[PDB]
Amino acid sequence: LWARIYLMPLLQAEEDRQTVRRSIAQLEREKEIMKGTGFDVDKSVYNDGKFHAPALMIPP
Amino acid sequence: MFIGTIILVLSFLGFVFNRRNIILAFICLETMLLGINLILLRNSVLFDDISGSLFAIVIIILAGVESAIGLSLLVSYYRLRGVINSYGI
Amino acid sequence: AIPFEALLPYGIIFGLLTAGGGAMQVLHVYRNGGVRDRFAIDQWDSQMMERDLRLNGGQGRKQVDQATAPEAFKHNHVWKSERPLI
Amino acid sequence: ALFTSLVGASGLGFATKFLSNKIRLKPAGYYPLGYVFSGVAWAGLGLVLHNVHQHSLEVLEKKK
Amino acid sequence: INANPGFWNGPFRYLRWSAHNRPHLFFAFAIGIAGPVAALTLTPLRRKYLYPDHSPLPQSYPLPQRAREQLTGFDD
Amino acid sequence: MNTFIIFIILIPIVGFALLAVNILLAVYKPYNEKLGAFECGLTSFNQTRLAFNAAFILVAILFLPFDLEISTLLPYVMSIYLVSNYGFTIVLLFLLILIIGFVYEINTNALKINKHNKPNTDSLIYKL
Amino acid sequence: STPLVKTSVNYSYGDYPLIDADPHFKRVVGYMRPSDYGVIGLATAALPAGICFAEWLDPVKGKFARPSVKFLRVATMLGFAVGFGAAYARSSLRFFGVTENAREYKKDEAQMAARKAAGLEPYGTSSLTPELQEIAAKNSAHSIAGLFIFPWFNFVNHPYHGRE
Amino acid sequence: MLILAIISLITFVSMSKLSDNRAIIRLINIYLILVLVLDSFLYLLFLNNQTYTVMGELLIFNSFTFYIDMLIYFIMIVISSLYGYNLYNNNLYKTLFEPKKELIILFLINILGALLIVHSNDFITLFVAIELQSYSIYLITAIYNSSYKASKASMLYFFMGGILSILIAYSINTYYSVLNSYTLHSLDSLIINTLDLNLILIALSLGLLFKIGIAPLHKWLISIYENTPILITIYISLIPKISILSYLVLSNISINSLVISILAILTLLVGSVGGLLQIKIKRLLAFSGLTNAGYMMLLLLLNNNEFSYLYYITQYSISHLAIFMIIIFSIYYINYINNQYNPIIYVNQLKGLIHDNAYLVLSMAIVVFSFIGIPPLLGFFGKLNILMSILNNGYYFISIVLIVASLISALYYLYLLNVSIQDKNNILINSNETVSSVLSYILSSLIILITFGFIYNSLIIDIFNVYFN
Amino acid sequence: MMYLTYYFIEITIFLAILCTIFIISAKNPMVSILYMIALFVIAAMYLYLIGLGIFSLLYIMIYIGAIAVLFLFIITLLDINSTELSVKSNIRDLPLVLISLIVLTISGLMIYSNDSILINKLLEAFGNDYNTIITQDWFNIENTTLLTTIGNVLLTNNAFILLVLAIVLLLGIIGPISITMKHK
Amino acid sequence: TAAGISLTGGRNRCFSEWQSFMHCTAKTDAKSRAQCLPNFEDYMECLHHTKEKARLREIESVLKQKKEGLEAPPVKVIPVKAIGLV
Ligand SMILES: CCCCC/C=C/C/C=C\CCCCCCCC(=O)O[C@H](COC(=O)CCCCCCCCCCCCCCC)COP(=O)([O-])OCC[N+](C)(C)C
Repeated sequence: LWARIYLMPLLQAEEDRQTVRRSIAQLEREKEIMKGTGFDVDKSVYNDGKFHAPALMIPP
Repeated sequence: MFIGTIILVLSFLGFVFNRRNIILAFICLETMLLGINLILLRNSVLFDDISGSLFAIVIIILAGVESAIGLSLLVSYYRLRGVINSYGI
Repeated sequence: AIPFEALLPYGIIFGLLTAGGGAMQVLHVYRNGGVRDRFAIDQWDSQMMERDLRLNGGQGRKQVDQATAPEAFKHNHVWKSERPLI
Repeated sequence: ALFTSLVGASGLGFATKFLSNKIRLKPAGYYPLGYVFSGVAWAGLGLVLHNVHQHSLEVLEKKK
Repeated sequence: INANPGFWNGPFRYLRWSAHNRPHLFFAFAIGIAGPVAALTLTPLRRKYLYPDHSPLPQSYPLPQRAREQLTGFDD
Repeated sequence: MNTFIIFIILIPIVGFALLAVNILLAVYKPYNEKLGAFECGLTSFNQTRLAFNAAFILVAILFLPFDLEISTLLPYVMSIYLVSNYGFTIVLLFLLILIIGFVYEINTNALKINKHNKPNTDSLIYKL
Repeated sequence: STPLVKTSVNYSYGDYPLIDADPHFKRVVGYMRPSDYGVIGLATAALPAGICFAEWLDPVKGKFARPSVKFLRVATMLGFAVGFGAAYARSSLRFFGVTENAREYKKDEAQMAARKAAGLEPYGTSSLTPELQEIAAKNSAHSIAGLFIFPWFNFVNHPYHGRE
Repeated sequence: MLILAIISLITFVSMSKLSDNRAIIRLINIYLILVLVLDSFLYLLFLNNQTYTVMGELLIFNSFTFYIDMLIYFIMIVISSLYGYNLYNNNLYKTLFEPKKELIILFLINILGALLIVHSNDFITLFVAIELQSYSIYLITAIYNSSYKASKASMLYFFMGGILSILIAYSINTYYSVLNSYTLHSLDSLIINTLDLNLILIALSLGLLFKIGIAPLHKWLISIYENTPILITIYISLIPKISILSYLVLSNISINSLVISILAILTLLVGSVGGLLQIKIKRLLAFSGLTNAGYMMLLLLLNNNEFSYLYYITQYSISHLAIFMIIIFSIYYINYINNQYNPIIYVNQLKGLIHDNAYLVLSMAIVVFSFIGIPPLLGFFGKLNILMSILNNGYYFISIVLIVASLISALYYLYLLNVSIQDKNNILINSNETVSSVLSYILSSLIILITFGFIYNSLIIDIFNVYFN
Repeated sequence: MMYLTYYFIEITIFLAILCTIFIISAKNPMVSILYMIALFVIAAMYLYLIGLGIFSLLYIMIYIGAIAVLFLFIITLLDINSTELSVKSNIRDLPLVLISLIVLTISGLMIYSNDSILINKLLEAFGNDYNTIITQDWFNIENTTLLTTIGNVLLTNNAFILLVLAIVLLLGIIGPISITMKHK
Repeated sequence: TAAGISLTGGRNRCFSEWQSFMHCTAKTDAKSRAQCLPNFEDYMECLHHTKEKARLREIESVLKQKKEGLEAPPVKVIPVKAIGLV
């Protein structure tokens, strides 16, 4: 258990880096699909200001 | 939640419009409980919440005890009559 | 005396189970690329093995102990797309 | 008054004993010790009620 | 011949009768009650003389109960 | 497609193959006397369902509560360290409650089939 | 012995100061007054006395007969149980400050001061983790309210006693 | 205390012979009385309406629940007296009223289920308690298994109660699927405004309410009441009704519900009118129970219902016990015993009861006029409190329907007294055997409560103001 | 693969519909019990598919291994009469069956929504046209599965529920004995 | 109570929104309680993703109504065997 505790921060840092990268990427993709239309792609569906990685993608 | 809902509705209709035998009524009860548990467990997975699964476990234990008591009641009813009519109740 | 004809079927059973198990061990090791099997692996181990696949080029359970990751490790991250549980 | 409450509750007990004698098709004074026992028991209940009510009034007054 | 002498008439004679004539029940009961009684009466003795209880294992990341220090190193 | 799923599919296939071989290779010549139920070489009359003893019912009915009792201990043995001393006390209380029911079953002689006919023990008395 | 959750401090359950919001079983018994033991004895006597008096009023078999010793013994055991329950509840209510508790308040002050002099935790050391201590406290706190239904006691040394 | 009694009773009864039954019941009777008088002081905990969550928020204890628990204890004491004490010592009464070996255990387990329903703070607690009470009640209905009617009734109970238990479970799981919660405590005014829970909460309410037999699902329970042994009927038509209604009163999940309003109206109409052509005593009393259930159903439409509900349920329980006891007492004076489970069946068998036992008929008159609502009997004050509550909240049409139902049900209440005060040709001269002292005293105490309880009305309100405000 | 393996859930649903119909239409009630066993295997399949294989095994252990066994035991010992499904007996139900089917199914799909408008309430039911994104983190260092967590909450947070369940099982013993055994 | 406990004994998927809403309800009173409407909204959003599904419906409707090409770093689906290949 202590071995896993000492590894937790680096693994979570790598995963957080990926979470940021892919969330910003999806925002850019969606705003490019919605260019030319009257819809805000940056507006969160939540009311708090906090970062919210997407759930729920369009099936690929 | 589709499979649980369909199972529950069809089991209820089978119980209500049963005009054939009493065992069908027992079975429809058991399967209505199964459908309810299925709906609950899917919601438990989608919330990642142990409360639904805890309730489902309790439902299983209570269905066992209810089955035992219902069949004891049926046997006590049989003891005086020696047969179950297709209206046996 | 010890009746050996009465032991012959027990010997057949013992030999069959022994040889089948030895063959199974060899097949498992060969499937693993030269190491013993992993057993009783939890969610942590599962994620670690997926990360290993990302680092070693998809070579199963191959290990690399170099301090710095290759470039492709930045862009071969996988998320899973799960169908709606209806 | 506490004394009046005890008399009234004991009278309730006396009425209970009388009605139980009558329902058993017995004379009013059939087992007269039962009147004493019934009166004492119902007086005890009346006393408990009186004390609880007095405490309730005390509490209502102390929040002022 | 042999018959139940009644527990409440005499405790030790009834216990002897049970051990002789109902061993399955008698020793099932003895084994069953041995446990909790031993727990209550023996675990403190084990703690005092044999060894104390072990230190708890971590269950999650142990978060410091403090403010963030300013630190230095491995910077961009 | 791991070995588990392949093995589980394979077993019924082999059963069905043996059945098919038997159907394909054995002769099949039913006739009335062969089709009779075998009861020691004779024939018996069709009868109303036998009257059965209550212990027969009771074993099967009481299986379910005892089975549920036993199976309810699975969460405990899978969580024993996590709940250690508090849960140990709780599981002891749960077991003791179920043992009271076992005691009831044992003392009522609920699964004993009593031989209805017993030797007569009355004295022989003569009015002289 | 550090609490994981915030508790109320010196909350008023009644007209008297709070001593202990979830007193330990050992303390509830140890703080019992002679009047509580009189209650235990009264119930122990009352149940078999009640069974005999009921026999006298309306005999089970027409002719009066003293109840056998098996029923007197069971009545004595159950009467002790009711008496102990009532005595436990009376002592507990003194710990909540619902009834008069001056003697108990003084005795608790002295006991806590002595333990502090000795360096011990005021409510003892537990063999449970703090999370299990919290769950135990939330199972036992105010459980005496359910005395009609079920018995539940505080057997855990936890820190959640509602004091400063 | 209750759990302890159940454990001890299972052991003791297991080691006891069938002839000890009544003795055992007597023991438990006195035990319950002791718990009522030595543990009563715990009421102090609830001074100023202090509420306690208990058992990791699974249970809720307040003054309302404490009172309901005391009432259920009192009812259990009264009903267990009817099994522990012989009315008469002759052979016929031994045959009529003999307690089964396991009946007392089933009663105590059912009481546990009821008390757990009352105190339920979480839906898992509610469902476990509901199934405990339901299973116990099926077994209580079946335990007289020499009777054809009782065994058939037990089967009908099992199946209808199972369907309604399924409805309750489905309601709870839909609530969970919407809120990820199992407690009503998570409901706030903001949540109620934001979400539509009405369909879920009314489904739960209906699942609970059909289990005590409101209209239009009344006939099955009335059949069960008719076809059980009379000493079983006294228990099974009261305890579930109290437990379920008390839970719904304390939960307040149907305030100003249109559906509950319509079903309450239908229940009052069906209960009053459908009692009119009844000729069997137990069917008449079952329709009376239906009408009084409708009265109490009205209180599920408003907040601050506690005083009127507690008053009504208390006086109704007292009157229900009294009328069943009077019917039991009248068995000795009838010409024709219909069978060993229901010795008296038809109202007409009470004809001329006044010439055999005048004071029994006086007791009947008091109880009947209390059911009708004549002051200053307790029934009048129960109905008055209910009217105050509903008119304070604007339920005008329902108040008129309540008045009409009261008038209509008075006819079948007066039927009993009417036949009971007519003339009969062969009247009683003397009899050597007296009815039991214990049961006669209990019946008389109930009559005296119904008659003179109003004297304590203002004192009761004063205490209520400090324990429920 | 993909085509079959994507619609495994839908296949379980279709099989469940068929199995329920077969339960109700069976000539022999023993055959009805067997179709009930089939429905329970299908339910175990669904539970495995949504990630709850432990509940699959528990359902197989308890509902087939115990409850269905008791069902068969009882129908074997007891004399049951049954009539067959027929137009003369059952076509009279078809109108009510159809109305009840539509009303109950629609309402059972609508009870889940939070939209004010009824048509939107029903429409949300068929509104999962999207995939859930499964993501990783590293905060769980223990090997805690569903069974372990159930044990943890049932024995500590909800211990009272376990003890009450013990009473319910006590009832499941005492009651059957009370009404199936004749004392003395 | 088991509220807030996930399938693995930690915090469930929507615990954070629920805890912030509970902080809100604890600080306000019945008259002020409506001030907590956004928090509760967020909680329900996490539970059911209704607004997210609506927004995806809008984006997908506009996507399927376009013949012009898309020039942005895309998403690529791979077999589980091809995790880490190349
Ligand atoms: C020495 C121990 C004896 C105690 C045993 C009690 C057993 C209860 C058994 C049956 C219930 C009968 C009615 C209970 C009386 C309510 C008391 C109360 O005032 O009710 C209030 C709440 O008012 C309500 O909601 C409305 C109640 C509606 C009552 C309707 C009937 C009125 C007619 C009764 C006339 C009184 C007869 C007196 C005879 C002299 C709760 O009071 P509380 O919770 O603070 O407890 C009291 C303190 N106690 C525990 C020591 C007793």
